[PDB]
Amino acid sequence: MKYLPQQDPQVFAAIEQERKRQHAKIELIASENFVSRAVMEAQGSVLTNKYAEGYPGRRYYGGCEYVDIVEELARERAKQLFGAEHANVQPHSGAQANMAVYFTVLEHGDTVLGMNLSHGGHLTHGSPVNFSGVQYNFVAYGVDPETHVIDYDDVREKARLHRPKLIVAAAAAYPRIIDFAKFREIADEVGAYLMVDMAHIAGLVAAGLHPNPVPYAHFVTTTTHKTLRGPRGGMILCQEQFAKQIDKAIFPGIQGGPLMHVIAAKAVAFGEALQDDFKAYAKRVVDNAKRLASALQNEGFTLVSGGTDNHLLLVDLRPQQLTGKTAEKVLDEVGITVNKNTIPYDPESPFVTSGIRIGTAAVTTRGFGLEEMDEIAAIIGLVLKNVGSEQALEEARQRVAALTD
Amino acid sequence: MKYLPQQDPQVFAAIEQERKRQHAKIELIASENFVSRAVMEAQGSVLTNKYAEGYPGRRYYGGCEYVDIVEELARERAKQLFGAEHANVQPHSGAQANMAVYFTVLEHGDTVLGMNLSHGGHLTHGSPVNFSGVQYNFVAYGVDPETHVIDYDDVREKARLHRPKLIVAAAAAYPRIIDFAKFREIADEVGAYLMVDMAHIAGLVAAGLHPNPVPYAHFVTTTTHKTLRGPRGGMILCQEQFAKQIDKAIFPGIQGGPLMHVIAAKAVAFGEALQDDFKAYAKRVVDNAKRLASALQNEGFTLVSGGTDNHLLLVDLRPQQLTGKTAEKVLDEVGITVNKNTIPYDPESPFVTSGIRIGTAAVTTRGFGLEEMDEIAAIIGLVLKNVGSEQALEEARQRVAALTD
Repeated sequence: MKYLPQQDPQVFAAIEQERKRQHAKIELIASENFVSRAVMEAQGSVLTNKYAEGYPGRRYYGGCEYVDIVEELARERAKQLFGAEHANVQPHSGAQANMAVYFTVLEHGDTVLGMNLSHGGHLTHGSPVNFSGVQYNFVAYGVDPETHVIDYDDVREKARLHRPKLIVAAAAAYPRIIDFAKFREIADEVGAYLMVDMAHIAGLVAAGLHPNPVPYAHFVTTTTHKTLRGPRGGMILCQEQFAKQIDKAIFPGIQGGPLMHVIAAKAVAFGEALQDDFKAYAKRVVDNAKRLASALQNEGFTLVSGGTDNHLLLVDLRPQQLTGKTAEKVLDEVGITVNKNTIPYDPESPFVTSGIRIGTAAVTTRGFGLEEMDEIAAIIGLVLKNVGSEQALEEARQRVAALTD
Repeated sequence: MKYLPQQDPQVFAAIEQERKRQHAKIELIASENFVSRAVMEAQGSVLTNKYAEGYPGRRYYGGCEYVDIVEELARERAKQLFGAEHANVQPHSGAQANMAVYFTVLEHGDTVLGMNLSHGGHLTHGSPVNFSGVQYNFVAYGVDPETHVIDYDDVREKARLHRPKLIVAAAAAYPRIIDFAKFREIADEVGAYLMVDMAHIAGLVAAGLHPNPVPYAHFVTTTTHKTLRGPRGGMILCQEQFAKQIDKAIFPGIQGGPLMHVIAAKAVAFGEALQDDFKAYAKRVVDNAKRLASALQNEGFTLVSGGTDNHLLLVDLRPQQLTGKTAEKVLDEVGITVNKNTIPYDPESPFVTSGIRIGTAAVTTRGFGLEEMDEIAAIIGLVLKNVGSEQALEEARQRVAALTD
């Protein structure tokens, strides 16, 4: 940076603290990643100056010739990446991507079937304090109490009983592969649309390490900033038959002017994802998650679903008689960033929880491999089995420092 | 830029075209501006990597210590700038800022009173193809057919007849000062909340050149990217009594993770607005708008409301027997960027229009003064009075080139 240090000492100092923090800590928040310097440069571009309501070649402002190229690059790369017939790269976020799909196919008060929020579902999948649960009538399907795998017979019964206009598949905290074929089969039985929110697993889908929801879902939503390793924002994929309606839902429906600089960064991120090395990266994410899962089990930890098929895992802390909140706090003390997370059939409230959610996307980006996973698990073991020992926590603190250089 | 040119030739080339376009053209889109290099650097920062759901000191992720400082700097500077008791700097856009306020005080189907969209009102103020008009029952007040000034007796009658739960004041294309005192007086008579959407005039409010809606409105919404000259995004101001409800409406209500890098840029933009030179800048914007208005009248053009009190003006093209669409297209040919815009009581559809909307914020930022305004008006005169003459258009093209260097 050059001009920010001179113009705003306060803001520059705070950003510099954040930059250094991102390097010093072991980042295990499952939804986080590190973007390339190219993605950031695109976001820091003059494209923020341009009003571009509408779509490429069909704008409501003049002078959009070059931002049109940028948006088309984003749309076409996404389509190549996911095999979709249409992309909308304007959603400001995952929330807005989901909001737009709901706005497209649902009327106020329509019934929607989504994943139980305490079993893995996201806030935008029917939380009573979120627009989704306030605007629409959300019912929920659950996971099996033993296996923690989605109970597809429950999905089917809930759909047949409540007759939703829309079924939502996908999760903020589900460690196993989702069967989109079964979701579509159930959707077809009850005459419901199928929406897949692939936000968490999008990078893995692109690399072919998770089944692609595109051929099965009427609508696929995602964030660009999780496993996809792009800028903060949203995206909608769908077939040509919904293309016009989806575009209208985003604008003039729920948004105004798109963030053209962020869309530029989306294009960059998609360009990177199309490369061979991103496929290798994404495999390492999954391999690292499996390794970390195995190594945590070796430490004596119980994992939700008994392991993982993807980038993320959940530790059931009940055997150690710890809350997710306690675990989160103490790991923060040694430089390991996790978040407390509800486990399926959690006896605790979502503000306390019996678990922690861990992901490998961020650490894999910085170059962590299987050996690092073994060590991360060993540190977590040392910390959580010795919460009252300041010497154990200091040892953990030093071992975290050794890993991050 | 360094890494984007190597990583993505296609995206870099398109951005570079846009950068050069922004310099070459005379930018008169009323909602546009040019941000500082400091604002852009903040947006191009590593802060995009951080999930920060919730608010400073009350986050739902660990490691937010430094993004908390950034957000607080943004909130406190905004409060200093506008004299507000509370700020929410998380809205992704003006659309989302408005959406959150509607979500706070209204139920589905509630009556809202807003400015007639063909008289100056924005899409988010009750368009039937926008969430606002679909989710809520919007009624409209108008401007006087002669003066084009808001008819406050009409605002009062519409409020008394339809009994709205909320009154919205402010506009996307209104060239005169809005009387927020009268809006509040009417709001109090019918027991309605008052929302002011100051998006367009926010920079002028901050510099003291337009009356401040804050002391009069329960809620003030704005974009950060118009006269305020900040990054693309939204903001909500309100009194302490609505602070908690407004924060809840943004999250977990209508959004998810905030754009911390954009919030950093918002703080930078507010820092700049607090400086003496921004006040001088904003006065030049208004002075330039008055000068341009006067010079256009000198060319023989009729202006909506007979002039301007702010940054923007509207040309009624009916005397020249031109549509806004025709005027927009031909000015595009010579390098002058305007947008077609409905005039009050327009005989044409919003896709054709009888007017063009012009603003001075962008050209004032690049250093244009009164003499430049005289020349811009003279060029517009040459073009619109000689639409069929390619030699007149070539002369105009050269004169535009002379202005932009």
